[PDB]
Amino acid sequence: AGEVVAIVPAAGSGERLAVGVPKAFYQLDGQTLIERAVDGLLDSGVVDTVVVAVPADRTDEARQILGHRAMIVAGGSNRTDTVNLALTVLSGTAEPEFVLVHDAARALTPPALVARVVEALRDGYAAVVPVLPLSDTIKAVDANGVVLGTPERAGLRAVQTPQGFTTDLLLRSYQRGSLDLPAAEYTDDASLVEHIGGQVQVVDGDPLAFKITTKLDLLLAQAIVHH
Amino acid sequence: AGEVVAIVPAAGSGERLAVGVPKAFYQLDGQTLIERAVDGLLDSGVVDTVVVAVPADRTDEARQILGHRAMIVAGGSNRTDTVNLALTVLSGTAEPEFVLVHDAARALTPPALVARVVEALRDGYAAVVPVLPLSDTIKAVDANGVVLGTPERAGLRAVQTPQGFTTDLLLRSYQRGSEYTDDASLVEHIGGQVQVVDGDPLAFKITTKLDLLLAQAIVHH
Ligand SMILES: Nc1ccn([C@@H]2O[C@H](COP(=O)(O)OP(=O)(O)OP(=O)(O)O)[C@@H](O)[C@H]2O)c(=O)n1
Ligand SMILES: Nc1ccn([C@@H]2O[C@H](COP(=O)(O)OP(=O)(O)OP(=O)(O)O)[C@@H](O)[C@H]2O)c(=O)n1
Ligand SMILES: [Mg+2]
Ligand SMILES: [Mg+2]
Repeated sequence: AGEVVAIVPAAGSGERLAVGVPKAFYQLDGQTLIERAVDGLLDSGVVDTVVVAVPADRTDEARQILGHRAMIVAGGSNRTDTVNLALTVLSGTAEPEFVLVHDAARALTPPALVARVVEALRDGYAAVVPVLPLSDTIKAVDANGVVLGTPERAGLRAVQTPQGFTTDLLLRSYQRGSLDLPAAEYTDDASLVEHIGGQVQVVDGDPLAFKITTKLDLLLAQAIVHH
Repeated sequence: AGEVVAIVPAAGSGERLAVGVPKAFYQLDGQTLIERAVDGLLDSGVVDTVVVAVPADRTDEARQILGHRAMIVAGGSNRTDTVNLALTVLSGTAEPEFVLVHDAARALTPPALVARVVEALRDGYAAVVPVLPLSDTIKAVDANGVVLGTPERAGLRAVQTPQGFTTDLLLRSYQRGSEYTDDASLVEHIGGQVQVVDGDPLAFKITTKLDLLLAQAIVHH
């Protein structure tokens, strides 16, 4: 009731980064990505509690790293499962008014970004997403590699995290709101809210909140923090 | 007739990079971006000629930098005008079978990427575009910041250069062409069929200081 709780999905293994360790636990200039992501949230001064979802076998390590500044839970076999499992913790009697979902991969997210997202929830917006103008040309491509069209670019945005929701809205969306289809039902949380007719609002993202995915992303991160 | 000619738009001033010099002529670890771009094309071993379009007042400088490994032309006031002006050079009697258009900004493009694009033109594809998966989800947004919808990201790609075309197809497209962002767009406008090949993360466009930093990091070791 005024209170902001942040869910941090960090239960992925980071296939495309290929760094011997599951991505979130990769060390970058001393601090692991999970630690950086968590610090990023707390330093906004507007996050009351962090729930971090990590791989089942890394429960202890996470606790050692983060100490008292985040609750630990085991993640699932895809991002949706993980956010679902984390949502369990935020149930009944004493549920917070607001939830943030924040990718651990976006480990250089400025606290200023978190602040803006929360500011928008406090203004009455049920769902909030940080966004950036498009940098490359985007083409819709079918399954053969054939271009189906070049989407008109002005009404398009690249979306980031943390995404903010009123808890009850996010909860509905994940629960049965997943009628849908079999497994991994999306990396993007606002999608689920849209599936059930929720209205998602947009705020300025930040280039620093990019998702560390490939070695090339890692290099930019190293460059950003070593300076 | 078998031959590949590459057009390199480099006539932009690079507003968003703000480096005192027009972007293409920015030095990165000794070599300018235009030189890097050009070398990237030649080293593929499958580009026969390079046409570089630079700002009208940098014609000489370009020539000094590049020497004998690229023809120089003045560019126009936007990217389309520039590609249009460059296309003039590739006209009648002895036109090449294939054209590549390659942003000078994408200065770390691996020669392997160029080779793949050309390989696809040699396989019979009229138009070819190198692509990457998207990191961020794309959403449609109204003028107030209200999300209107989220297209299926798996049916969406981020497009790079060099883009390859059969010359006659590209020529029609520009000479029919209603900025325009992207060369394949024009081919699509007139119903041409664009094929896709794997891009490469190294072929990113240097746009902002943040892009520059990654580039510096990539070339320094
Ligand atoms: N089953 C999963 C899969 C992903 N994530 C988290 O969601 C964020 C975004 O996912 P992504 O960047 O794809 O990370 P990975 O899934 O680990 O990477 P990859 O897809 O390359 O394996 C990451 O912090 C990741 O750890 C998660 O909590 N549980
Ligand atoms: N009138 C123009 C505009 C752009 N370009 C070229 O098109 C490529 C992509 O354009 P962009 O990345 O936008 O470069 P600039 O337009 O120079 O940068 P900015 O938009 O930041 O000014 C660049 O190699 C640029 O030099 C060009 O040849 N002629
Ligand atoms: Mg994943
Ligand atoms: Mg431009």
